Amino acid sequence: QVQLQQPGAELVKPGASVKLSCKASGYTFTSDWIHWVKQRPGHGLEWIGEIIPSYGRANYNEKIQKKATLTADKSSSTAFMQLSSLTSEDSAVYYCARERGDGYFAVWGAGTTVTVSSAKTTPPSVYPLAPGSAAQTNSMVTLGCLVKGYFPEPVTVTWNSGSLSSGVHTFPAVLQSDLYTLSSSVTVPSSSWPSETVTCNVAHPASSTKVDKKIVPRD
Amino acid sequence: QVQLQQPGAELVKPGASVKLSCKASGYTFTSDWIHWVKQRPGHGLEWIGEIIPSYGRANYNEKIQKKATLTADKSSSTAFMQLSSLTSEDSAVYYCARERGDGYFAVWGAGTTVTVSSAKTTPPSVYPLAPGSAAQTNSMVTLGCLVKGYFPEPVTVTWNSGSLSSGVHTFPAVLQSDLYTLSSSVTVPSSSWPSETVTCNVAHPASSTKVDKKIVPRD
Amino acid sequence: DILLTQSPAILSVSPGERVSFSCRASQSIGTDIHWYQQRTNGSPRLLIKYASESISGIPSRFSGSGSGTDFTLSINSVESEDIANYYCQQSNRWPFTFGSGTKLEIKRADAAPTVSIFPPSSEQLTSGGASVVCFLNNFYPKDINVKWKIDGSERQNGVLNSWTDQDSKDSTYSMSSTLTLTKDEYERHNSYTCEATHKTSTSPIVKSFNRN
Amino acid sequence: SALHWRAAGAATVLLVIVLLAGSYLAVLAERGAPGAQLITYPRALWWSVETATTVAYGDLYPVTLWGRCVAVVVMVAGITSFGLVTAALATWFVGREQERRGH
Ligand SMILES: CCCCCCCCCO
Ligand code: NA
Repeated sequence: QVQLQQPGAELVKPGASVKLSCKASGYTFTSDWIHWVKQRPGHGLEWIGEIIPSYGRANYNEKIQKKATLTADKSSSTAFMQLSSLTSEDSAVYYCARERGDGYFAVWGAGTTVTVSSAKTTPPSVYPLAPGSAAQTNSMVTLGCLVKGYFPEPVTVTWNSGSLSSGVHTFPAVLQSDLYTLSSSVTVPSSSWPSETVTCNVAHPASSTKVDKKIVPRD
Repeated sequence: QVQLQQPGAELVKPGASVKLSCKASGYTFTSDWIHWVKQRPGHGLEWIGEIIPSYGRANYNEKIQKKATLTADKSSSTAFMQLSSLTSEDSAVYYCARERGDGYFAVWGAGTTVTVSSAKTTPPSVYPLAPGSAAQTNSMVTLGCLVKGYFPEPVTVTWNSGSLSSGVHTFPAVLQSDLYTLSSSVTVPSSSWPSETVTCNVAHPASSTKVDKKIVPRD
Repeated sequence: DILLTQSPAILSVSPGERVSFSCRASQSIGTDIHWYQQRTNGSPRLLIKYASESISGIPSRFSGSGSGTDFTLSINSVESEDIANYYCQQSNRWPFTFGSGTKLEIKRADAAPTVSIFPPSSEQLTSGGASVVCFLNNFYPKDINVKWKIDGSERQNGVLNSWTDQDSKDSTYSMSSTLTLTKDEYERHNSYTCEATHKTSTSPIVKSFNRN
Repeated sequence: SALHWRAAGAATVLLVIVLLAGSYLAVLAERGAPGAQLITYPRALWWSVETATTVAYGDLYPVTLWGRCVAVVVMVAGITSFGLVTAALATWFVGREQERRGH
């Protein structure tokens, strides 16, 4: 089972604060330490701090401006990081990781994308991308879905609820007018579509939405 | 007596494996370690690993791809190195060496030339090299033998079963059409030949052959 | 605080070759170095602990060596799934620190792009907008150019492009080009064309569709 | 089950407990002090054994106040436990020699 569970995203207004959570499963030991790591887009891993939940003591990276405060609830095996009075310099993916007191991060959470902005949360519109009637095909056909006008990052795009993974690219989002847009592409044997169905699943965690779109031919 | 005995050569097809041996004599101690060292033609000495025969534990160079497995038979004082799934990058002389647990390699074996190739083992043809009838001589005469068309390396060339060592050069082999060729040259006082006999001895270990050729004048 | 220098920051290798990432510590730290792999949009994954110790579930192509200040992560026979950023991390002194990471790149055979053009959706048109989408998929090298034409004349406004990182499944790259217009502007034209110029061919690869 | 052997057994048990708690608490005291090395539990346990036996190789040691206080508890626990074992041996030898002299 997934050992460390974090929310996908948090939108924070400049100056406001947010409490990130990390719920742990699996083996739990009194020697366990929970660490937090910051990763700015296109940058490296930056250690933020650690907490020993069985004792509640926390230590922090001294080299950076202290924006975090670490706590833990032993009754729900959940560690929290309060990030306080954020600027855009605080927009990043924040990972939690578990260390068994022997120095290495055996397991990591999936990370919470924190966006610091005054703009408004917007769920995506999801449109199909099927070939026009004059396109010719070979052994394969390429289909897609267009995920347009959402904020903030991220979206997770899967194909056929995750069962279709070979032949998938999802392009980085582009940002315009405080809205993101991307597309995802999937390639299947041309003989198999539309006889075997093909659906894209678009999860937007900041809006808590998950929408499906079947790709049907223009017929 | 020779303290560490290794076969002269081993031919291995690409992908196959080979077990090298190192039979030890002389003083034997429970603190003895047997080491293996790889030397590619024209390159330095590379430590492969070690084994303590009295306990059977082996340690390996962590920096290189692990291709060796070390064992030892205490009943026959012999250490073995299994080299597995070889490429041409594994062609080299492999030495064994004995260390008395005090850090230095007091004695080394003669080394096994391992050649990784699909070509066929071929024993050499050995031809005499005596001067033509119009060559003039001074205080010395130069004779030779031509060792042609063998595979793989090495050959060992001696003169008069090793008794003739002053005045000998053996040239590096040249490789053409999957066959090696070299010559060996010997110089003796001109007054002494042919009255005192001169014979070259050519050992090819990969073929387990050893042939003699007397150098007689063209008379 | 211990500085971990990872250099070079990018390593390019051909498929099936052995590759070695370097990690150098500003002071001697025994074997207290651990190595992690992070693929695009993924979480870091522990690969090697205490400089050389295997992790269960990690392919045996991964190994580590070194001690003191100099450490090496090695992959025997790189394949496409190894495309990722690689980080070292020390646990010898407080606080734990990370190196700045090395990206692995694979030099594969050249591949022409597979081009697909997509008209706007009925659903998008009912909303007053129209995006025409062009995929240039699974090409190599990464350098490529896209050119839009509407009714045979070049178009530059309203085009947004996006490139993927190198693909962890076949070492290729891919790119999307999206031309967005009002449905008004979209319906006042007929022929839409996406054209891809890539090193694999002197002639562009062209894909068009007519709104008719 | 004489007193000195019982106290030796108790001392051994308590010393093991002190080594375990000292390890855990040294890591807790030392993390957060830049440059500290006594910060993972396996080597902290090795350090606690070093400290209790006084065989202090110098590969590990606390740099903080509370880590050093922990160290002092480990030192005193080890030194007194080993002294108590010596005292128990002395008592056993003394009793056996009194019997041997027929006193
Ligand atoms: C004598 C035992 C003291 C326990 C040390 C706890 C660490 C407190 C760190 O502020
Ligand atoms: Na002492």
